[PDB]
Amino acid sequence: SIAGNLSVTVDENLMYDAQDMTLTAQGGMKLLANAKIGLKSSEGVDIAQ
Amino acid sequence: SIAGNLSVTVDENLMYDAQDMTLTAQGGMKLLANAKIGLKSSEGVDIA
Amino acid sequence: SIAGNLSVTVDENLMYDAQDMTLTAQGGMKLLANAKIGLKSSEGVDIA
Amino acid sequence: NLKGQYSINVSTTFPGSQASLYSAIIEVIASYQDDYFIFELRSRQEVKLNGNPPSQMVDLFMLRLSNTYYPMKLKVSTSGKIMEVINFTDIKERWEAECAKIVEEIPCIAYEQYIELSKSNMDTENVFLQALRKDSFIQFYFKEYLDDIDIVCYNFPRRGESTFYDLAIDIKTFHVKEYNSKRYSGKLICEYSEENDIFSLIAEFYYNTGQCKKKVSISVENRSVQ
Amino acid sequence: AGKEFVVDKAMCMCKYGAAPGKLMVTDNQFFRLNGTKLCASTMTLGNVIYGFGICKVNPMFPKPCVPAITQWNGQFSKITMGNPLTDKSKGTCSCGGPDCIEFMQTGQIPVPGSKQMQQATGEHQGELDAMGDPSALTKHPVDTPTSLLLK
Amino acid sequence: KDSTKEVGCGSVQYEANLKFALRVKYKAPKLKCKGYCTNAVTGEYEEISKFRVDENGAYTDTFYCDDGLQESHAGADYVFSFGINNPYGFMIVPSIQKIHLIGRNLKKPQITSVIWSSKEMIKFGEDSPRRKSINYNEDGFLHIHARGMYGQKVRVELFEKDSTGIKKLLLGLKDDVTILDNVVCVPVEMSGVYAKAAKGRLSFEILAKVTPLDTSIAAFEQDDKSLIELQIYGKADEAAKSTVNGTMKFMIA
Ligand SMILES: [Zn+2]
Repeated sequence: SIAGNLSVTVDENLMYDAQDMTLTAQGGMKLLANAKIGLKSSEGVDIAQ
Repeated sequence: SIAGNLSVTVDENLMYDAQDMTLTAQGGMKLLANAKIGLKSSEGVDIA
Repeated sequence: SIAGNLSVTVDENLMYDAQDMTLTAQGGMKLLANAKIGLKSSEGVDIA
Repeated sequence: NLKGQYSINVSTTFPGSQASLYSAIIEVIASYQDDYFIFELRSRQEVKLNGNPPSQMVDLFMLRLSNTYYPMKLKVSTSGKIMEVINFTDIKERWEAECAKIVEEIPCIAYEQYIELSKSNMDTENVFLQALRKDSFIQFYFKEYLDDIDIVCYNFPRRGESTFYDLAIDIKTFHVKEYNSKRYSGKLICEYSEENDIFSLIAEFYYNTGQCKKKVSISVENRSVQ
Repeated sequence: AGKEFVVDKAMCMCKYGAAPGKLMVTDNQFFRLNGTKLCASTMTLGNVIYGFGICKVNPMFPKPCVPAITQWNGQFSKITMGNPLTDKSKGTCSCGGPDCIEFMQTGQIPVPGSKQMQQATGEHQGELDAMGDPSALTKHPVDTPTSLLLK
Repeated sequence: KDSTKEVGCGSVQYEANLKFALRVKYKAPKLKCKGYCTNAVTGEYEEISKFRVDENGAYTDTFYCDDGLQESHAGADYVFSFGINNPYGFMIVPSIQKIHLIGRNLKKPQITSVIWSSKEMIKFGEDSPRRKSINYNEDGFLHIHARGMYGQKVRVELFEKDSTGIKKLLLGLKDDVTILDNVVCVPVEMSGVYAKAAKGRLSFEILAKVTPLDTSIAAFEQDDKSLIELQIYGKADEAAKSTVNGTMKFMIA
């Protein structure tokens, strides 16, 4: 439970692996990159609506 | 590595700075946000 | 701050909370899942 | 000299899950034409899964691939023994053209692997006839019920495992044999028309390991005898 | 504003044109939806079919329906990518006015996979496809046509 | 009771592609046989679904597998079940046959070939069409054909060969692949190897190295006869890629 800003810096590949993910953010999420942002699924991707 | 479940809560802002980011979900991903979900690639954005 | 490869493995579900999430990758970002990837943005999604 | 439409229903109940139902209407126009008897298996319509038309892409792909067999020209001898399928080369060429057009439309490795795996089944007429038994209607309608019969439930316990049931002597009702009675159970009832022409048949089989169950029911709906 | 999104080479029908056409997107060259299919936004304006056969605003004086779409109505406003189109979207073509264009298909083809191969009702596969190896419905399909002759 | 003469009872080791027979003991009752093989990736037994008993004539105590067990399945454990009823699925055993497959006239299991193929589809017994030029956008297919190795865990690592003829470890996969039926296709995301080789430094001469986890079997190193060439200045148009998982959709929900 970080009270201040949490900053993680990796100078090489970063790999997460989990059964289920929930990246809930009380604000704005900025997933910016320099190559293809390859969202992929075996069941499809939905939207908020 | 974690054997149970990972639960990280940040009161303030979160910044991750990596080179080759990749998250793998064996079930389903649930990206929830309150303001907006930016997706900038400067090369190309794919969704499925 | 990690100068090598940050690899985190969770057997169960992963929960992340934040105020203003920001993930940046100088290479390629990849999101993988086996179920639907939910984008539940309250206001909307931005793509550039 | 006879024809009609037969309703075929298959209900497979797995342990800890709801029943899965496949229902179809087979338009079959038999013809005496010696021991020759051509049935021609004219068409298969109203294919329903769990009471609803199929919607998954893989089930639709399987139906598209299997629509090439209909119409067959199965050479039933006297009671159901299919000696051969004379309309095989035409079926083979139709299925090859269908496979080519699905490959061109969707170059998917899953569909391609399915095609190669079925190629061995359809390579030879004898192999095609042997693998034709997997259909419930073909297995239960083209079968001699001589008081001692055997039926293969092709995915009875799980997907990809068969199970052999031997039925006893005892409107031509049978019953499952005595060995391993605590695991194998069920019955088979068959009711004929005035002259052969199987009118109804209900066969229930039970794998007691909860209790995997499979009930096959064939019924005559719009028959016509000349 | 619907249940899906419109991508490149999507089915498209104009109530004035003779034959249905195929959508063409060229402004958006970075955002893709289903594999390598570029998404269609409200910025896809003008000649976006390589046409709809022959235009029929005046039946006595027909001409090839070169599209001149100047407005898209029915977009999804929750993605500021311009906003993506939807199966309910309709164009203008500058010939038949609004609601002159219609989307027969969204242009997305759901190519299956190993998970979809497993999700199939394989217990009824012997009825759905008799010439079919159940191992093709597993994650790793291996061809084992082993025969045991009786001679 | 493996036959080919008449061999005694018990589990046996047989070479692939040999006409043999099975015998049973206790007129001509109804024998109902079943076939089981080990799943390559799981390692556990599974029924051979496309198992047919051709009826050339009346039933006999001996079953003839004249086609010979498949060379592609050299290294598997075929199992035959018999009986007057639903055959067993294997400890109550009196009527059961266990055969271990080995290569036909093959001294030891080995990697017979590794190539950079253009088509993702792969099958044992044929030379897959290999490619020479690929781009960073495309996804390469590495086709590994082995002899006598069925369902074998194997690591594969990608080397790069420079103008000086030195092969240096460029990349490696996080997971070990499984040779399924003496053949396997590995989809390699080629963008990673590019990024890495651009970090390390015309065209990029990418070679492959296949090492089984078993100590006895040697390793296969790719050479000039099969090495792929990454174009430093180029891109696919839309790009040979993998379709194992497929592209489903982007819907609204
Ligand atoms: Zn027009």
